Amino acid sequence: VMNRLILAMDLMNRDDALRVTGEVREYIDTVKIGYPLVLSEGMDIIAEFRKRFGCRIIADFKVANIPETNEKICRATFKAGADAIIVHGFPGADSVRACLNVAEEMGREVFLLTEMSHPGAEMFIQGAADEIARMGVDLGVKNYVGPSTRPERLSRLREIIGQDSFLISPGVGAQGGDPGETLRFADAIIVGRSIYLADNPAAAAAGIIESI
Amino acid sequence: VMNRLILAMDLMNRDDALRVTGEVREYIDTVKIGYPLVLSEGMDIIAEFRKRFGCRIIADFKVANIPETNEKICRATFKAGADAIIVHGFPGADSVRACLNVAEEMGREVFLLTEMSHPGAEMFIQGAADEIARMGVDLGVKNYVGPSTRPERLSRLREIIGQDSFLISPGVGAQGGDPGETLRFADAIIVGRSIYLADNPAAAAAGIIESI
Ligand SMILES: O=c1cnn([C@@H]2O[C@H](COP(=O)(O)O)[C@@H](O)[C@H]2O)c(=O)[nH]1
Ligand SMILES: O=c1cnn([C@@H]2O[C@H](COP(=O)(O)O)[C@@H](O)[C@H]2O)c(=O)[nH]1
Ligand SMILES: [Cl-]
Ligand SMILES: [Cl-]
Repeated sequence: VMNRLILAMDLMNRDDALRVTGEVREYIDTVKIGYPLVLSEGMDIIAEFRKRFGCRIIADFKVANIPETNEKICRATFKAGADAIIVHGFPGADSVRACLNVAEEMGREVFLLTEMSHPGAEMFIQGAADEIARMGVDLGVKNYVGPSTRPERLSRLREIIGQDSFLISPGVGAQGGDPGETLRFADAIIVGRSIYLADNPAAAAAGIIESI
Repeated sequence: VMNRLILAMDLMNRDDALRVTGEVREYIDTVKIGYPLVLSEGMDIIAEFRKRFGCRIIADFKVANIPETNEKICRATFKAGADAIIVHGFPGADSVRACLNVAEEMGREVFLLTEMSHPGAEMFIQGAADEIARMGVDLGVKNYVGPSTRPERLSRLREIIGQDSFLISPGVGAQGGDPGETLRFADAIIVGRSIYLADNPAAAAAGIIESI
């Protein structure tokens, strides 16, 4: 939310992750935490970040299992304090609905990943992306993830989900995406390495914000 | 959190509540919602505020029932999207523990109210307040509520809970409490009428912030 910039905190060491996140906190109030950090330091890192930085946490768990397993993963994730969870849409509607049901029970949110940003996404995901986005609309999904690396696809996704849906977008910086162009369609950009591997993370974040 | 100022949104009409909260959002990112608004507009107002303003929501429900009923109230409140719930400590440890158990299950927080700010608090609550605070410490409570109207009591409460516990304090402005003096002991101040009944809520909030 703050500055339309979400930090992707993929460092795998608690000390380095806490250092960088603290250094850029004045520029970002929303942190995306994924498996590189959680599998290395434990799920308790989510509540620690939430408390220490007063930031919202999106768990990038790319949930992609059968309904029953998806339900268990979402429950454990929200118990850990996550505000939202990112879920793949490719496994189908029943799998997404399972996540939505738990989010409803726990007062949390689901973000539906429709198209990925890397080269390999063109093989199978891109061809199903429009239909995955329409499925999200039909299921009542209001939060989506789309690719910074393909603004024409981000535009098409925005067209399907409408202006009221919230859209966040990774692939900015390291993967080649541009902050400003991405924000023509997405509500917020996700940035990882361009900030956390920088010699001065705060200066990198400030620079991105200034560019937009 | 933002500016150490929490808005107590006790207007009873959705339109007025949304107007004032939006007007002061640049100064406050945390809103306390209680029964005056919830009983008038419904529990869905919590998720609406959270989404529309991107603010944290503390549900001031003064939970004060037997354990079994407290569990049900906390579950419904967190399902509605609240980030935290304020609970009375006077009904005893089992009643507080029930709230803590649900907060743990749902990845949320409990704030323990130890002493109230109004005149009547001197009759029964004040005499039990130190023991209620010690009970909170023994139960692992890390968030507390104490009175702006009695800074000497707020100091005593801070002494019992320690410097690492988070303490918020209502009674600022309308009830007579002072922002700066209260912040000598509390981490954040709660302000309702001084802001929401002001001719210019944003100017009132800005003034409080400037005074501290
Ligand atoms: O299609 C997607 C979905 N998610 N992410 C994630 O967003 C972050 C982007 O990081 P980066 O800025 O370092 O490339 C990483 O956590 C990555 O797993 C992508 O990069 N692409
Ligand atoms: O001891 C307490 C506990 N809670 N509150 C609550 O905090 C808010 C303070 O509002 P005010 O600034 O308008 O007096 C109101 O919602 C009120 O119920 C108090 O005032 N005193
Ligand atoms: Cl990814
Ligand atoms: Cl009260």
